[PDB]
Amino acid sequence: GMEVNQPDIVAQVQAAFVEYERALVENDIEAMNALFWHTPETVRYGIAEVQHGGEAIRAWRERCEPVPKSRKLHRTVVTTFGTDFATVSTEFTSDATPLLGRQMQTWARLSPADGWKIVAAHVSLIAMP
Amino acid sequence: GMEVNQPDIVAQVQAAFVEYERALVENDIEAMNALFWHTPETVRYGIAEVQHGGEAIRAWRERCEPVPKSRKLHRTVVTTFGTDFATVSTEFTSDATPLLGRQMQTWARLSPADGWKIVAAHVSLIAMP
Repeated sequence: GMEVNQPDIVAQVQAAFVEYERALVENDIEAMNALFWHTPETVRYGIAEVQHGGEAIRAWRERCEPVPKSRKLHRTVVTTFGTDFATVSTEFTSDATPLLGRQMQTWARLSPADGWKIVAAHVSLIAMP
Repeated sequence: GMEVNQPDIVAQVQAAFVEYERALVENDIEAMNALFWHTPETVRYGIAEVQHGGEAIRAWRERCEPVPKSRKLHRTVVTTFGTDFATVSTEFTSDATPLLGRQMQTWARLSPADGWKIVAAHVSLIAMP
């Protein structure tokens, strides 16, 4: 069904999410690719770019500038729906910009074997409200 | 059960989504509130603002500037997982700004009686390609 924030499920998603953040910080491309859905339907809206399909996304990871090592997360919200779906929303700052970063990822577990993956993500920077 | 893009489910979410767009364009606040999850867990990252919880989001709708009437969507991707979860990602332009808009919404059907709702949304503007 759709129990909201079942504790086991919140814990799985937190684990997967913080593993993605490690991959991000270390620019561990293989680890990022393992956790991001890789199909033509995948969409990623990034800070300065738009990517439709896993192939575009992967090609972009190979050439893009890495996240700043000073990246710091703020006000992370992990919300899960039943056992297989979730959203993780966080803000972020770093020394590389005065702007406020926002990141929202939709996570799904499309089969037990596949485990948790990001099926869509949107990242933006805005002036500190 | 998370089959991707079951046609009945894609059709349902497209209908709910285009109704939300009508509500946006007409600034029909009641209709928008009907389709947006209203709990403390709800998150919205807007063009110039960050809102945590249904109450902040509703209070913002009452005072914010409405979407430009000339708003036009581009490259809308509706992706459904099983019968109860979806993402809708679109770009948008208008005469009010030279910037390209991106909007990603996570949708869930939390119960049959509740129907489809936006449980998380992220909207941003960036320079055109």
